[PDB]
Amino acid sequence: TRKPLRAAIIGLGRLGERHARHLVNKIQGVKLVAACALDSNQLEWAKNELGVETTYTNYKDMIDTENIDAIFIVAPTPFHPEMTIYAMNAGLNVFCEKPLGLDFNEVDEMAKVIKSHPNQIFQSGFMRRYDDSYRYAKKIVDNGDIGKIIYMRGYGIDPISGMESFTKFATEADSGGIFVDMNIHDIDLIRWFTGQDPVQAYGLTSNIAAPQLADIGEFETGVAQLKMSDGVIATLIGGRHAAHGNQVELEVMGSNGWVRIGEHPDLNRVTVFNDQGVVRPSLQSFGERFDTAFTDEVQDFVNNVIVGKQPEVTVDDGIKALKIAKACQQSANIGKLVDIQL
Amino acid sequence: TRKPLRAAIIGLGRLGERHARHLVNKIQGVKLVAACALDSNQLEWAKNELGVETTYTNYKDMIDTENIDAIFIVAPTPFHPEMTIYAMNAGLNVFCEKPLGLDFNEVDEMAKVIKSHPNQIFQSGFMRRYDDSYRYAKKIVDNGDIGKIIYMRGYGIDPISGMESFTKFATEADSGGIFVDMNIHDIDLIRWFTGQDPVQAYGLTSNIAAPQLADIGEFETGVAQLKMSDGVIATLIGGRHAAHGNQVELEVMGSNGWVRIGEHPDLNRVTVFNDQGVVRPSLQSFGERFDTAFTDEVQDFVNNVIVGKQPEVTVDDGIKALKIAKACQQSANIGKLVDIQL
Amino acid sequence: KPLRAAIIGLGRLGERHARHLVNKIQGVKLVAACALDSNQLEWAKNELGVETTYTNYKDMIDTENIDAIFIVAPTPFHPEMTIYAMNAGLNVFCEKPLGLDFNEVDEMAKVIKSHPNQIFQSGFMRRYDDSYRYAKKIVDNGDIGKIIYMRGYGIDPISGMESFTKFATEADSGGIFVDMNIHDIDLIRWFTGQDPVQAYGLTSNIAAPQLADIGEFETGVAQLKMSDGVIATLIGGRHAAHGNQVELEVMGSNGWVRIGEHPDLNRVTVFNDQGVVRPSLQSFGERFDTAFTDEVQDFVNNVIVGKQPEVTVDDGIKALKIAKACQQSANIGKLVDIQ
Amino acid sequence: KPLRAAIIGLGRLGERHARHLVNKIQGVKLVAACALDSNQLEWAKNELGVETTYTNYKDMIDTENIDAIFIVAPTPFHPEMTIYAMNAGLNVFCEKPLGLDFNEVDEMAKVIKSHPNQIFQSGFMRRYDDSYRYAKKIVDNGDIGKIIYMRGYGIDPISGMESFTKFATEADSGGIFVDMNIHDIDLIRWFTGQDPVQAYGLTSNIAAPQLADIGEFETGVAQLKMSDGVIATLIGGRHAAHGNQVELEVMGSNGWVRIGEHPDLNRVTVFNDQGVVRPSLQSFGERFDTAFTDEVQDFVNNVIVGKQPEVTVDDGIKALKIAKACQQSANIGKLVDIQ
Ligand SMILES: NC(=O)c1ccc[n+]([C@@H]2O[C@H](COP(=O)([O-])OP(=O)(O)OC[C@H]3O[C@@H](n4cnc5c(N)ncnc54)[C@H](O)[C@@H]3O)[C@@H](O)[C@H]2O)c1
Ligand SMILES: NC(=O)c1ccc[n+]([C@@H]2O[C@H](COP(=O)([O-])OP(=O)(O)OC[C@H]3O[C@@H](n4cnc5c(N)ncnc54)[C@H](O)[C@@H]3O)[C@@H](O)[C@H]2O)c1
Ligand SMILES: NC(=O)c1ccc[n+]([C@@H]2O[C@H](COP(=O)([O-])OP(=O)(O)OC[C@H]3O[C@@H](n4cnc5c(N)ncnc54)[C@H](O)[C@@H]3O)[C@@H](O)[C@H]2O)c1
Ligand SMILES: NC(=O)c1ccc[n+]([C@@H]2O[C@H](COP(=O)([O-])OP(=O)(O)OC[C@H]3O[C@@H](n4cnc5c(N)ncnc54)[C@H](O)[C@@H]3O)[C@@H](O)[C@H]2O)c1
Ligand SMILES: [Cl-]
Repeated sequence: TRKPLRAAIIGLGRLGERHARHLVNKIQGVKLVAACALDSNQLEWAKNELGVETTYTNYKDMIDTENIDAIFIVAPTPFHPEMTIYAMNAGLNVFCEKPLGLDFNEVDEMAKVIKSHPNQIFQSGFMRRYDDSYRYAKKIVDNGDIGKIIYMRGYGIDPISGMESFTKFATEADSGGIFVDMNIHDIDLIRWFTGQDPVQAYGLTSNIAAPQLADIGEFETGVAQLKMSDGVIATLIGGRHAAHGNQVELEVMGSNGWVRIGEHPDLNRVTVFNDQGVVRPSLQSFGERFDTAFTDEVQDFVNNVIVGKQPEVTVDDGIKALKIAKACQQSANIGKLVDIQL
Repeated sequence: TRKPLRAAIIGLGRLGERHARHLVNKIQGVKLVAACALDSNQLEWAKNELGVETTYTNYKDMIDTENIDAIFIVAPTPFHPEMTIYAMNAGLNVFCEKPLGLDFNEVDEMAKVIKSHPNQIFQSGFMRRYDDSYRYAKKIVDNGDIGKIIYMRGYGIDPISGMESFTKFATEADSGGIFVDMNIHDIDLIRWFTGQDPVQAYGLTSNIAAPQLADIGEFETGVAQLKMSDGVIATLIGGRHAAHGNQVELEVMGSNGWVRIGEHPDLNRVTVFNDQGVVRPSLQSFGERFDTAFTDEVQDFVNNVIVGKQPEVTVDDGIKALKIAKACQQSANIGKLVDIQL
Repeated sequence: KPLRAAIIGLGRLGERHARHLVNKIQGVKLVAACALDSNQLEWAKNELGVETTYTNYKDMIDTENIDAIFIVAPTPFHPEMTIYAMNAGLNVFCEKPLGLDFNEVDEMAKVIKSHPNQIFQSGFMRRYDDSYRYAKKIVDNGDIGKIIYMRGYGIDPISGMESFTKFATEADSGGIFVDMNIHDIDLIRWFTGQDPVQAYGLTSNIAAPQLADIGEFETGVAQLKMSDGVIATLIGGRHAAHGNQVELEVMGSNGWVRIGEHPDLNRVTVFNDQGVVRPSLQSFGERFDTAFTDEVQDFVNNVIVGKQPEVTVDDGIKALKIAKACQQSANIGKLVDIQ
Repeated sequence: KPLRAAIIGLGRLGERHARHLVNKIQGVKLVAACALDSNQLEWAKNELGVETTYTNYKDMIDTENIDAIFIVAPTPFHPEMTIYAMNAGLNVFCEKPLGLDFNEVDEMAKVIKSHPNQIFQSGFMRRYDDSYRYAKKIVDNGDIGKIIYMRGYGIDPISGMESFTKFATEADSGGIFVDMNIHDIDLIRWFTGQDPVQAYGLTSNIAAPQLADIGEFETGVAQLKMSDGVIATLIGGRHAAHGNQVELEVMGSNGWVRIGEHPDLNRVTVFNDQGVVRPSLQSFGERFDTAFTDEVQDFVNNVIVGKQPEVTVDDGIKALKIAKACQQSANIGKLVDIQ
């Protein structure tokens, strides 16, 4: 029927490889013709196992050489602004993973380049908005079935088994810290659910569970309490040392009923009875938890390019969530309350 | 204020010791004066730990020597009829544990002796009727909150840790088989909930989990299906080899809703997170599960003796439950459907 | 080179299968569609881009250039459609059950057996379900010891009653055991590696007394004796208030597993005046959607690679004979010995 | 030989303590009762068999032959009722909290210390609860590793709003943190062995704007920095739809425990048009009935043997200070340092 979109991908790591698989196997109206990474094994895997034509170690070279309509940026956070700016100037439609970046000026310039190319689609990586459970809860809230929102609590905690791959991820490039890396999703959800902005942050951090993270300037746990512009209160917890699995939980406490999303991170529909009692095995990664969400958001992006429609989640939503996460980290660093400026 | 009832107990085993503890510590308007057991150490325990005045190895000696208003028979099932008859004839009020007996001839004579002493209270031991949860579900059903009952499922499975204490219990005396020992409780519950009687039984037995039980003529598992007098269908499962704990479960499946009682045998209100996932520790015995019900039923008996009122659960209820149980056992042994007449 | 495929039937499950074929399945193109409904065919042509539509399935097989056919028409037509396609060289995916008439199913199996270069696959999708596979891996590893007892539930929500009544008046459903429990029967055989030797069936119409007029039963409860000493219970029903209950309990000598104990819709827990609430799934389609996609993908891959599926025609016959033995037991009011 | 006992207060909790004293507690006789309500006093004399009833507690103490007294009167009377009883050479069980005014509690604590032959026990019943003790056992054994974070919830159902509104118009509750989270603070102090050094509190009246008219807050949320690096959250509330939520999460370095994640009424699972439902507890009393019994039994035992309870007066004072810091933090819109 219609000519499929020609696409390229930067990054083939923890999330990169999942996006690449979906891009080849699951996404309609797209052909992944080029891949870029600094790891030679990942590039060989992209070529031989996935059937991607051309591989690159230089992303600028790829954009300069390849005939592509859209690009997927799944490289580390510090590279996001420069990679996006380069692709936007080349005339490309951009899907960039969260966060937008780390430096405020680098993000602002990125935002300026995006706004100057309105004919090109820019989409961020807040996948939890596409997840069926979060949507279902949002629909309940929008219906008035829990009254007015009083309080929201967000958990985002990786399991102990993920300490090796996170360390590599954080050693090789700045992640922005626990609040920026873990809590940013929850920050967007709170903004989405309430329609309000945080005006004050109290952040506390911890290395009790993993003291060796101090060596690389990381905190194992980040706990933040937020005050919103409308009176709603919030707690955010990011962590890396859960024993059961990947905990991703959102609690929305209303004036007339509550909802809890992902109270237990159940793997499947199987209840196990053993010498421990009654067990529910848990999901061990964010990727297995949000696999469908990752697929649906990317399909949405491809559809956005074809139709010529910008995503509901704006650049400003990415900036605001980043500034808030930074504020929580600032609060912990300085040991003071931080009034959020947006 | 008023003279307490003077009571005695026969048997201080798995259930006897719990009854004796409640009788000294929890039950009001009663004083445990004497105890009878064949175990010397159990009798010493009654004197030294509980403060019981006198001890006996012969129950007839105790009944003919002690000044008592009431007796508690927690001796093995075969001794129930002869102990009840002797105690009834001595003017005593009798609380006898379930079941009434094993031989239909012995139980008939026992029932006749109880009928001939209408001024003396007799009470069986179907404690589940006193349990808070079963009562709650019975109220739900009676209010019509599940519509009309169509199906019921009763599970009564001991944990693997109880295998040693059961073998002791079943080698020293005839327990009456798995359907009589385990499933009798659910039979009573089904009769209670429906107001109907079973007309047909299909029973099947298993020694897969423990083949050594055949050496004492016992079956590890007994599964029975029942046709009720007004349409209802029921399944009963008695077992002795669960890994998680003591499973005691009742499902009432209606035309406009269901209820499940004790779907999981949760020990307490603690949820555990470990390398297994999300865990709920389980109850390990019938005595821990039904501790309150055991207390409440004995208190009801004591009140019944004082006020001069026969309990709701009649002798007829015990006979029928025993008959239906033995019909399930017969069905399994003869490999045929058994039509029940009550 | 993608497979050229046709579909017969665009109903409750037919529309779902056709969607997957177009949107999710790799190595295939849905070239043609056949149904008796004009609206369903227009939906297939407009919304799914199906090139050609037919009311006559035989005319479709004889006109279209196709490699595979998906049979999602009513059960009675399964044998003759499978037979016609097999004799025309096609690869066949046929939905459960194989059929109702034992002779037609034997004739059906004969046509399958005489075309060994052609793939035939049935629709036991629960074997592809992530949860069932997980439990099957647990049992195989010896994590629950030996199986002693299994319990299978298949109960539809009240909302489906008015839908089912209209269908069961005009057509033969095969009965409550055949319709609601055949999946559970296959699962028991799969998990145990053994066959039922005896069956006790009971039926009920307490929840829907109006079904007695159309020779149907609202509830069927069956107790089964396995060849190795394992005991099973099957329940089929049509009057659950909470939603679609599909449950398997596998009781072992050293551990139990339960599959779909509660038919949880998603990961949202609700707190309201009723207490603490988990919303439930309302149809088999929503529950086993991924399974429906995976089995169909498996079939496509089987045709391409030229490999017959694990589940045989014999598996489909046996599960049907077992289900019918349960219905017979209830109807004659007697124990039925199975072989 | 039983201890002769009296009770002051027969309201929401007093009525419960009185019943346990008569029906369940061993080694104690409830001889006298004092309240400002005729109906309550008459209920004590008729349904419980209490000999003498009073409307003045001073008259009761000065007349009755008693060894112990239970103070379940309103909080403003706690300091003066304890001092009056301690001076009378009496063993005192006093409900939470010790008081609302720091000067009155300071004087109260000084009197308690000067009578060391008399037992003083407070009302932190959660330390007697089976579930909290089981979780405390896990934490102590090192079965969750090192504590990193803890979260305490105490939320009353909407049904309880009416009785609270009329009460808080009449008397000072001490604020949402003092009234709803004091148990949780003690629990955190008990589980960690550490003390908070800093508090950030925020309040809300979104659910009940009418409470701002009487200087009350419907919801309070606090974050606490503990002295050795542990982080904690406290939430008190009065507008839950499902029932009484009382929950404690202990997040560790190698495992977590959650106590009372759902406030389950019993062991019954309900299946209806809304899905799978667990009915919830509606009050703190029904949730902690056994805890109330066991602590009062422990007090009686303490008086018999002559052993002071593990929970000290400094525990009740510290917990109160911490809760007040949370309230103050919200009221002034600033962080509060705690010493
Ligand atoms: N949405 C989510 O829940 C989610 C989850 C995980 C990661 N992410 C984001 O996705 C991005 C990638 O995360 P990850 O975990 O896959 O990282 P990773 O460490 O696993 O992999 C990084 C990849 O980027 C490539 N790369 C690094 N520098 C490059 C360079 N300058 N030029 C070209 N390629 C380069 C590497 O070869 C590697 O394949 C991060 O920005 C992260 O914030 C989002
Ligand atoms: N209500 C229930 O849920 C329930 C549960 C378990 C047992 N029971 C019933 O309780 C009875 C005993 O149960 P148990 O598990 O404690 O058995 P047990 O073997 O543990 O204890 C039996 C006790 O009776 C004493 N005894 C045996 N023969 C005696 C004799 N002839 N004269 C005097 N004393 C004698 C023994 O010394 C022993 O202490 C059984 O009849 C059983 O059916 C009921
Ligand atoms: N795997 C499962 O759990 C499962 C679930 C539901 C149904 N099924 C099976 O799928 C089949 C269809 O089920 P359904 O619920 O979709 O039925 P349905 O009534 O909803 O749909 C039947 C479809 O077949 C078409 N059709 C009927 N007769 C035809 C004919 N002679 N020629 C061509 N087309 C014809 C109709 O137009 C209709 O579109 C049944 O055989 C059933 O056994 C399996
Ligand atoms: N342990 C807990 O979790 C918990 C829970 C609720 C209440 N409490 C505490 O218990 C105390 C009472 O609580 P409540 O809810 O039962 O109060 P309430 O209002 O329901 O009852 C007060 C009772 O005290 C009596 N009373 C009032 N003034 C008196 C006076 N000056 N002299 C003699 N009697 C007097 C009244 O007659 C009434 O019976 C409070 O101080 C409260 O802080 C503790
Ligand atoms: Cl938004």
